[PDB]
Amino acid sequence: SPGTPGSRSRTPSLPTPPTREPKKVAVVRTPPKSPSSAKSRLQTAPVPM
Amino acid sequence: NKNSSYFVEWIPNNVKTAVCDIPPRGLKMSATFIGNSTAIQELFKRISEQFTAMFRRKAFLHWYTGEGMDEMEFTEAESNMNDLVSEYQQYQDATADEQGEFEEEGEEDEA
Repeated sequence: SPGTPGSRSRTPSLPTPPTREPKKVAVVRTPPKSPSSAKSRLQTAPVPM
Repeated sequence: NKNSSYFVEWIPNNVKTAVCDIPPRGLKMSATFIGNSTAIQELFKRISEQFTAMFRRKAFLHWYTGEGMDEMEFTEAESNMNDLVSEYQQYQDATADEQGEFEEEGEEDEA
């Protein structure tokens, strides 16, 4: 950069902290283990004549 | 609560409390505060400002390189001070940001 004659100030400015990055983090992972069941029954008493 | 504007919001709840049972002598209670702040940069700026104004004219520089100090080692001591001020300024006026799927991704083309 152009400027004043003789010695000029010696300045670094690279910011240390990480930028935006791929860590979305909040995703569904483990629902509780859950099976549905249709169920059935059939009445079975003595049935003579 | 009253002064949330004076506290780094990406360092949540910025305090470490300690409490001794015993007072200093002659008073029933006291306290001592330590304070890490970006507001301190104005020390290092001014010192660097006074240093560069001194150094541009090499005022009384000869006494330091009379002790076999190196005028190049002295030159790069400024750079650490400048880098230190940038170490506060990267956290100065800096903000919370969203988390997300923030990866870069080029175009569907052969390269």
